[PDB]
Amino acid sequence: TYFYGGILEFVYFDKSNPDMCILVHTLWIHLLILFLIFTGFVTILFSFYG
Amino acid sequence: MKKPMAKAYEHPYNSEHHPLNFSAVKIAETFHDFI
Repeated sequence: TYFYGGILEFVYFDKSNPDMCILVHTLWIHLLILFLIFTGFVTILFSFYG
Repeated sequence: MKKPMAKAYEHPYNSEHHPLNFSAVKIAETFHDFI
C-alpha cells in the first residue's frame, strides 16, 4: 500500500455476492413469450380464415 | 349382389391430421382450434 497502493479509504463491504444464473430454460421461456407475441401479430393481421 | 372389393388403395403418407398436400382449409382448422 505504501509503495504501490492508493489512499486507504473506508467503504462498506457487501457480504451478499449477486450473480446472474446462466440457465438454459430461461431462453426457452423467453422464446415462448416472443412466440405468443408473433402469433398474435399473425392472428390479427395475417389470419384469413373466416 | 356381387361381392364388392375389400378396399381401395391406402396412401402410406396421407392422414387426416397430417395431410400431405397444403391448402388454406387445413390452416383454417388448426387456427380455429387455437383461438
